[PDB]
Amino acid sequence: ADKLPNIVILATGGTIAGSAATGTQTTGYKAGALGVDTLINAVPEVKKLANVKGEQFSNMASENMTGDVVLKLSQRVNELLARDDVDGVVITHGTDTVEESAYFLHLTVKSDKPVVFVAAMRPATAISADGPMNLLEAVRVAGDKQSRGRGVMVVINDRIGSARYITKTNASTLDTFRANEEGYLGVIIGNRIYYQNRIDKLHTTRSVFDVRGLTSLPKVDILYGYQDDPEYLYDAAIQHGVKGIVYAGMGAGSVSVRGIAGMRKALEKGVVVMRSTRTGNGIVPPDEELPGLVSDSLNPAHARILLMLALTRTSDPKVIQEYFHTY
Amino acid sequence: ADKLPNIVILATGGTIAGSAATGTQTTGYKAGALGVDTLINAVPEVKKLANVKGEQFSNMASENMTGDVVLKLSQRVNELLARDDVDGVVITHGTDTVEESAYFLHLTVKSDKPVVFVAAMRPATAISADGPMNLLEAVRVAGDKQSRGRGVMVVINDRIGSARYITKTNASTLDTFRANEEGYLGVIIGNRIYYQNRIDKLHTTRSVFDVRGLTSLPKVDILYGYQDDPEYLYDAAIQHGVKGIVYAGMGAGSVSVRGIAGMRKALEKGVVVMRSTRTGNGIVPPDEELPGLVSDSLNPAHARILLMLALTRTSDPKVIQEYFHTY
Amino acid sequence: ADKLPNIVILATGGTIAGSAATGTQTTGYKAGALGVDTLINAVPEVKKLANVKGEQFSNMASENMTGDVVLKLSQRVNELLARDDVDGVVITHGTDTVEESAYFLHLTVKSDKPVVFVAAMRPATAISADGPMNLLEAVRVAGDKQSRGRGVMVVINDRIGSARYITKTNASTLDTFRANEEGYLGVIIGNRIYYQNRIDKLHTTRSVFDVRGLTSLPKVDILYGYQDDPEYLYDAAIQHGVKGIVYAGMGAGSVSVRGIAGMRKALEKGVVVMRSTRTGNGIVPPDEELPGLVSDSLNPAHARILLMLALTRTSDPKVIQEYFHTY
Amino acid sequence: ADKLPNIVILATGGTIAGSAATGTQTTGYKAGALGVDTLINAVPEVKKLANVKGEQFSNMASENMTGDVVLKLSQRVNELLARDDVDGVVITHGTDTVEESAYFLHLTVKSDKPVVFVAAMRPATAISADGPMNLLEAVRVAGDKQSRGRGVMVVINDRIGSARYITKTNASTLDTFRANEEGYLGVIIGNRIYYQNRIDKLHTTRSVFDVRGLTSLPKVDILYGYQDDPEYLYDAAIQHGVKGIVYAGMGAGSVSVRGIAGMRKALEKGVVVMRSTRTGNGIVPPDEELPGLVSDSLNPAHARILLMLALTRTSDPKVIQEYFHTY
Repeated sequence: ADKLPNIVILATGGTIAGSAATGTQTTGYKAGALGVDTLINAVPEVKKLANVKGEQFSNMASENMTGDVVLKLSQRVNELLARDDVDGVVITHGTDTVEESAYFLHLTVKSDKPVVFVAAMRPATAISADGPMNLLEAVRVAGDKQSRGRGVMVVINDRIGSARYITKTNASTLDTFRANEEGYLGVIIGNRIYYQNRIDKLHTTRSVFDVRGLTSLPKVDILYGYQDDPEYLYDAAIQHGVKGIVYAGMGAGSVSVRGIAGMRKALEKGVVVMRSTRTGNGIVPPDEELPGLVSDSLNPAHARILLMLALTRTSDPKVIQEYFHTY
Repeated sequence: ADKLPNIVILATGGTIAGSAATGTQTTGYKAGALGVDTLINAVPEVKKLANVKGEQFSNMASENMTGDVVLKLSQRVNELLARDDVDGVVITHGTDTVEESAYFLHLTVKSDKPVVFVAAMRPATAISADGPMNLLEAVRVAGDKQSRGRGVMVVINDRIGSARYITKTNASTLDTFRANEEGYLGVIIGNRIYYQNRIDKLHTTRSVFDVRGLTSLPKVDILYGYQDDPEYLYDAAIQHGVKGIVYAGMGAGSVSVRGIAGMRKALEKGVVVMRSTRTGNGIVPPDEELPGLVSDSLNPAHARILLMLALTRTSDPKVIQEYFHTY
Repeated sequence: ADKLPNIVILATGGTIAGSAATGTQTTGYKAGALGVDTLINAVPEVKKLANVKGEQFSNMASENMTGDVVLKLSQRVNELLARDDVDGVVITHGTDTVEESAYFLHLTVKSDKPVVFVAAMRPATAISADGPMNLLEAVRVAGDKQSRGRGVMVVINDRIGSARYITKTNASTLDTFRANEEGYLGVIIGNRIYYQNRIDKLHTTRSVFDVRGLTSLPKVDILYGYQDDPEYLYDAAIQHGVKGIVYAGMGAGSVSVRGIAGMRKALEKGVVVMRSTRTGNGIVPPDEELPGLVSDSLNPAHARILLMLALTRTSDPKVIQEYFHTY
Repeated sequence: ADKLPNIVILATGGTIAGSAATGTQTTGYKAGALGVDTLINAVPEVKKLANVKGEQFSNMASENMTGDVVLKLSQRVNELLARDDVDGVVITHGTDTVEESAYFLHLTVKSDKPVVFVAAMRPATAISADGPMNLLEAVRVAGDKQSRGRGVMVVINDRIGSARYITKTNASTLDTFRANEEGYLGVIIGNRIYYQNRIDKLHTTRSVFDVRGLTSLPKVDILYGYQDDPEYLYDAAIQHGVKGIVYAGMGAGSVSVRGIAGMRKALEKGVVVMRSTRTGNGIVPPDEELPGLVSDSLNPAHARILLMLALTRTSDPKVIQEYFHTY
């Protein structure tokens, strides 16, 4: 029959559910202070777009989001997407680490039904808050049949970005989420969805990563690259038992003599080293003369997520590298 | 003017002086392989723009550029610019940490005479190498009377950027140097300079940072911010006598519970904590509820440079914070 | 008491004063539907930033804004700013042609006091409308002492842009106003203004353009450049008495054999030809082999404004060309 | 044979074949001054990538490229791709109108073999000429198996862009070709191709536009939108037999009272009016209150191309509108 699609709104917190003393206060707010019900009733317009059910998964600032919690989130979403009574899901999340949580599910959700992450740069109590409209757009995207099989998406500021390329580029602006080199999957203007691209990477239903029946993930830390970068930080990470290290290198994953010494100690202890870049965009090309693997176009935050997942399936450097060139 | 300006080209290495086997080889090249006079000979046209004098300062990949060497570089430039027969200086440098070295001199050179950093993204032996034209443009800028009193500049890909805003945004493209929110100071088109902006920040002749006689600088490290970031990294830093820590935080310098724990410790040990952002662009706003100071619009790399210089003359947070809003 | 500045809000119309049936409507609304006092009572917080006075100059969609009206707007603003009891002016305007009106005042307002144009991409009745925050920020900018002598500004989406460089780059998004190559003058984050640049161009008090006493402006049209562009469009413009033709050319003001024949007819008939570009950004360089003058980095819309004003003072091509390189 | 792919390089002219008096001459050169054999011999490295055959289709500046010539270019490419011995085609073209010629073929080439347009912003005789590397990259893309079925591509400055989205955004820089909202299809770094997106639009083999046997195309002109735009330009176009009019309007295709009057006249004369935008990016949404059709995300230059082709199929408004949402 012809009816509204069933959409589940899984809330986890963030500024979209945050609040402040006044409406002119755009900073210094308490993220995750509003229930999913509060948000839904704020935009009753969504009712006209679909049959929505709110579910409070958690209510925290995204900076406190952890791998174990994200792992649980992926499992719950897989549970929901399995039901014939669920057409898609919308996940309210904080903007700070949404690219990390979104990319994790992008790789582990075994369904082509739309999984849409939504966020807000201004608190719900702010003048001209962006949450209401973003939420409304997220629902329209999750309920549209065109949205299936496109991988996990992030909806905000009228844009639809792929979890694989989208990233928070600005610390405090509404238009912070961009994919400089890759663009948006589509845009929402005048309540109409305009799809532009389909990412040419593996994801969701065609991903080899399955975290169902998984308690925890391999430990992976991120080290920065800069003039005078200390060798002792590598020592600290190795000692606390990291399984992998993502290096946010200078330029195209360039390493100083101190970083090179630190990386070899790591390779010696069976620790996998992934060279990425601190620049923000671009491809870190292969270089047989430098230690470790290369992150392709994945930024540090994204690389870590994929490295953690890769280690749950293999230790083979050659296999992990290809993962980074295809996911 | 009838008189050709006197320009000193100070070479330090980089890909602009990089060499590879084939012309099609753009990666895995040997940085700092060619001498300064060899670059000048490769572009004889520069001799028509000014009376150039090449001086080899060093010849290494910029990833290995260290604070003590940058310190000496700044003292050498101050030295030359004091001479009445030197109108401008052009410094060939690697692209990887040029934004760090450039910003340092931007704060320590006590002259209004042009100081121009030039670099290249493709080795000198590559097909369509960008170095030749970048060098020619840099000399033109350094020899132009209009270029005085604009602060330290970085010339590349026909663009003129301020050392305070410019950054390498892409790991491998020729158009990698950009200032998304601040734009360029000017552009060079058709052998003509078009100046567009003047930065509204303190620098050079108006800076309080005097580095005469110094041989070393305060130790400052950078820690990344992400999901599951470890507290032990802060312990390690503190244990190795750092004077300040620059945090490349999630979003607007947001800190996780673990990060906050580590920061409290650092603060107790008298370590200065500067909260910046990993996003790439934007303002990290003040927040009395969170620990440490804020980096204004300075990214991690630039933040570290200003913090090191600030610590050479003060440890009072109120004063350091002010520096970050004015420099 | 020693406090609040005096700001006059001149309303001309625009979507910022536009209204639709429901909040779900962001298109198909009516610009210039709400009164100025209605906009003020809508954002009472503005009254805690300054002593505001509202004035209804007009109420129309900006696509209908005309030279004669912009001329009067300029004259009215000059009278207003001459008073000792007026510290600055905020002008609400539609987004479609605000860059034209804003640049006109940029060249004709003879005062250092702040002139801030503000607009909105969404109608006042829309969910997550941007008008309120935009207006609040415009008033804060106009009332700040640091804002004097920076030229006419356009405030929207937390950004402050110069009328000389800013332009609407996207047809429907909130972050449409950008200056790709020149950046923003500053940004407003967390109720604080962060100035970054000062434009290196003549404007306001250093401008030679005086429109006081003027009642009409020279006719100037814009013709597009593209494959198979018709010569007859030039004949039509000439026949209708245009004094100047702004050419939104292909690439760097390149002309086809048909456009060249057209420009030559124009020149032979006393019409001043200005070659700009349809690309959207950059420098159209001088070319001794092509007819007409070049627009520097002025886009077609801005170039038309300057050419119109230039013609009220001279018809000397040498002088007009110099205007384009300095304003 | 040789196991190397067979690539035909079809030369049409352009700066990539441009020649200037001096090496410092990046402007004021002669587009289409060299032959196809000279280009191939200039960069013999291409012969290591594939067995190349050169063909001088023409040699002109792209500003002079006309529809009748593009028509023949399309027909010629179709017969070349029909052969067993042709794996891909590389077309050298001036940058000024490459987006127009490229989009035309994008819609009319009935093959899935790669069709790659390549150009250069600096003349062949310029210091750091970009042409050599651009060509080398174009040949690599055209010969790669991953490249088929991606639609027509434009390769330049290490980027691979789709003919439907790419556009010349800057008048004189090397990094001028961008697709702000849609990103690039892929990038070439270290002699390796990294594909990012597949466009979600109809093209090539799935296009209903066939130009076999056609010698002429319907006439379509472009009119600009700005304050005080004249109605007489519409009358002029109508009087000269245009079948279509593309309007590069203000904002989201906004029209002034004069533009509307002119548009209504054209419609009553059977002229198809297509409202696009002068802004440079974005969606022109549908609007019942305004006359004519909307261009979706196509800019004026692209819109003209699709409208001409649509008119070779039908004049029905609803069908043409659908073409604009799917191509």
